Amino acid sequence: MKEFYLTVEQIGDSIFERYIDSNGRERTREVEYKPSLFAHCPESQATKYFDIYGKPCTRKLFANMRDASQWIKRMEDIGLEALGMDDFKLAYLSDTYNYEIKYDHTKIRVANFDIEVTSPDGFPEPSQAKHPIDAITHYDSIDDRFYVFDLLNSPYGNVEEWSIEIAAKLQEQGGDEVPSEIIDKIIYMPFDNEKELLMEYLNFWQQKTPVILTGWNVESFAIPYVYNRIKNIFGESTAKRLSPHRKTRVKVIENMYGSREIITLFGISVLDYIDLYKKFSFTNQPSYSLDYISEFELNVGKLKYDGPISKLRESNHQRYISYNIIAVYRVLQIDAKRQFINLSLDMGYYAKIQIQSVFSPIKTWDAIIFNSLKEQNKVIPQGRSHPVQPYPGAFVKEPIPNRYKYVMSFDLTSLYPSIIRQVNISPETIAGTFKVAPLHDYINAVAERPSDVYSCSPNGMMYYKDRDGVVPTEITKVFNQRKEHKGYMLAAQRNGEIIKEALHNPNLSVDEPLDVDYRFDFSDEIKEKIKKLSAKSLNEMLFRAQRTEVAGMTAQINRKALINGLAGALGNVWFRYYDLRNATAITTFGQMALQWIERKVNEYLNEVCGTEGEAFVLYGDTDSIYVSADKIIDKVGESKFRDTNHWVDFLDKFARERMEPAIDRGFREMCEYMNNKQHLMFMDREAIAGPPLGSKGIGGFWTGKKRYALNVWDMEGTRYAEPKLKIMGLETQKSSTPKAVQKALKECIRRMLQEGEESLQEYFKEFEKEFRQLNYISIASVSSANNIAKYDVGGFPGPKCPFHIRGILTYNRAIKGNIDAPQVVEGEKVYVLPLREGNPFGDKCIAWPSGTEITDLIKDDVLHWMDYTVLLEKTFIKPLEGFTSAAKLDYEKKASLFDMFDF
DNA sequence: CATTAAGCAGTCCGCG
DNA sequence: GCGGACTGCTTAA
Ligand SMILES: Nc1ncnc2c1ncn2[C@H]1C[C@H](O)[C@@H](COP(=O)(O)OP(=O)(O)OP(=O)(O)O)O1
Ligand SMILES: [Ca+2]
Ligand SMILES: [Ca+2]
Ligand SMILES: [Ca+2]
Ligand SMILES: [Ca+2]
Ligand SMILES: [Ca+2]
Repeated sequence: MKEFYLTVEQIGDSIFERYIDSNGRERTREVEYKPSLFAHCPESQATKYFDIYGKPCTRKLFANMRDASQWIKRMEDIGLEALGMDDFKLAYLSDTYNYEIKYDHTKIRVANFDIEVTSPDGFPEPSQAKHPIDAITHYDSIDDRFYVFDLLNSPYGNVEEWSIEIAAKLQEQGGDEVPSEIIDKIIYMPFDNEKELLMEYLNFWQQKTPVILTGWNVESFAIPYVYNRIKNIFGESTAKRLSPHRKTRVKVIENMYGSREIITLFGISVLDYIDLYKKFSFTNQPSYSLDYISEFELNVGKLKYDGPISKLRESNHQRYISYNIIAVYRVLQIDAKRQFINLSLDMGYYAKIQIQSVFSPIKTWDAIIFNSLKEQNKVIPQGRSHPVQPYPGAFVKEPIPNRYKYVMSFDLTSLYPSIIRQVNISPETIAGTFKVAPLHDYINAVAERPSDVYSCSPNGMMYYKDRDGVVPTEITKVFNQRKEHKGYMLAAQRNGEIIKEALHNPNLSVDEPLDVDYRFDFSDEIKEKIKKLSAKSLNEMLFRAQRTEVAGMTAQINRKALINGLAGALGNVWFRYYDLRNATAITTFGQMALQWIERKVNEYLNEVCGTEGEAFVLYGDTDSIYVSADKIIDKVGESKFRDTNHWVDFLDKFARERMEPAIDRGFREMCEYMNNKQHLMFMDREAIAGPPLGSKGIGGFWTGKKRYALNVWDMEGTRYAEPKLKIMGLETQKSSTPKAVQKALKECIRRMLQEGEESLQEYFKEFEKEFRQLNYISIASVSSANNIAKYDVGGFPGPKCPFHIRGILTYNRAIKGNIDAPQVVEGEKVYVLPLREGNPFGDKCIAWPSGTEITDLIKDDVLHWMDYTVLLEKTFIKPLEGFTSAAKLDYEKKASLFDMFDF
């Protein structure tokens, strides 16, 4: 097999590399790497090395990495560019692996771990590590085993061995319900003292050294706790055995009233699953406890136990260990679904970077571009200092706030990457400039054609049409990958709906799910077999379809994120290829494209409808247009349609057969106008929206820019079994909105869009009547808590103190002196509740860590003093008032002359 | 070592 | 009791 790296580090003049050899064996080597850098040289000097602008360079081979670094400094002092890859480990990987890396994940040791630490005096701080580590569960991906290290004797209590037999039993039978499928994979190791536990764990670690180290919150808790605990007991050099190169770096962060740290373990790639989830999941959660996320991702219930965690080991050691194990497993379950470790490996090896560098789009792209240029013997430019400078982005149309009955939307494929490719935007493809006209002059096709020779953006930039650019070349590769995966995702989505339709008529039989690949649209023969399946088999197939969709989503959305990341990197001062000419060439072109096509669509629809000057495009944001289809439906007459699906089919056909060709013609004209390299402005129909035929539903509404709701029947070619609400920007979509309020507002919208005003009024009446009965957590608002210290004046709110920070301060005073109340952590999220006048907390609100029950001591007082009136008005009524006024509806029956009668 | 546009909640201040 | 300037937070893209 071809060799591939596992980890790489620079330590002084040495590169330390862990890798898999040609026999599939894990190896380590230390290399005194001899890096090269480059300097511009005279034309008369024959060379094979050229910078990206074709200027000749001479190669400077250094005896060591420090010499190369020192030379960079001297060149800066002289005032001359020092070219080439200055991150030497990237150059080393590029030199060592001068081919496309084919890696074998089965050879890569992925470790998932979590530790338990009993602490009778508040949160056990990793930087202090003053309490015994009393449990470790460490899952090894190569062994496929959960290694459980259990401390039986501690200053905080002596306990009996954990029982695997009780652990397997149902919770309803006194057990812990450790999943049956991992019972046989547990290797249990009890210890009589902590020193022996930790010594054995370190020995184990040497035998099975993680390459990828993950788990929930490992970077901020488990890793620094284990490191510091071992340091305190055995000394720092023993602790450094956690690094296969025995080198660590301690990063101390000061927070005025916190002081925590992160430990870099050289030779290990730490990918904290919380960080992976935050980067790759495209959610924004009100809480990041493993309980909350596991519930969200897997629909599994919270791991329940009685009493505080500080007392769980002593009272119920059995459950304590079981919950440690299950916690480790739940991360594995989330990854089985989301596949973020797979993604990280794919991306890391594609770029030839340290795997943990997938968190940095700048590092990732720098490496991809360096490798691409190196293949052509080209030399990359030196990174330079740039002052931060704001620049213009996308265009967003101001919508007329209103209900909108029939809507069809259209969207440009992968806009910013497509602009890059169409225009040919790259650092080395810049051909010059032209004199800009006002943007509206381009939009309206009245400005002089910018160039008949070069490819242009309305920001004034010109690019070569007959040269390949490294940015377009490499962005195209990732786009094409993205496209493949999105295809699989959409196919799985369509397949899911086929199964959902068949679930309306399940067969009474004993059968099995069909062996199919959900990444491809089901054949007619598969569809025939599906219509004969049992509910059990259909539901299993739907689970598999949805899981395929999720896998596809992870793969496509994050490749989309990477390529969009390149467009944005051009506007980040730390990017080697920072250039606002290129960054704004993209965004300005996008503004033109959107407004150009708005014009073209208005012109076209007026033409086919026999009218003039009517506004069909009601809204647009960045690369999308929303077209009012009322006149289209009216042109034929609503009476002509047999059911909802009939008009949906009609509009689908209309968009594909009539509008899309007109849109394509419009964009081809724009491409000729800008004299672009390749036409890539592909705008396809996205949503078809409207009320159910015959209903009093309003179909859709806009309240303003980035704020709308649509009742959707078909999305990007997926014909839904049941209409789906597309709500953007409204409070239902915000993690700050109380959970039950999101729910109630969504039903309010559903009723508006599908059923009408009277249905809405009936629901509002009910929710207002029952509001006071909802669980307090379900009606609490949520906020991130930043700069708490800034507004903290002796436990009281300083000037301009934000509402949620005021709540936190109220909480801190309420829990003062109590050494077992959960402290609010800077930067993390809190639940927030308003408090009635004259409450014992002495302020208008309280806040506490999100995803948690408020501590028992003050829970009673919170519940008693909760301001339900304020809460309802602010979180529910006020947003709903916004939706209904825009939609020209009332959520409450208004008074009228009819009130004089008895109905 | 490392994208912009834009809406809403809230504080402060002004307001016989 | 609101509106304008301003900060903070969180979306859409
Ligand atoms: N998360 C983001 N970060 C940076 N730029 C973004 C982001 N989302 C969107 N943009 C910019 C770049 C996109 O090309 C443009 C249009 O957004 P959008 O339509 O969501 O995706 P897209 O056009 O890139 O892909 P798709 O093919 O899925 O439509 O807005
Ligand atoms: Ca725990
Ligand atoms: Ca798009
Ligand atoms: Ca059937
Ligand atoms: Ca879009
Ligand atoms: Ca599309």
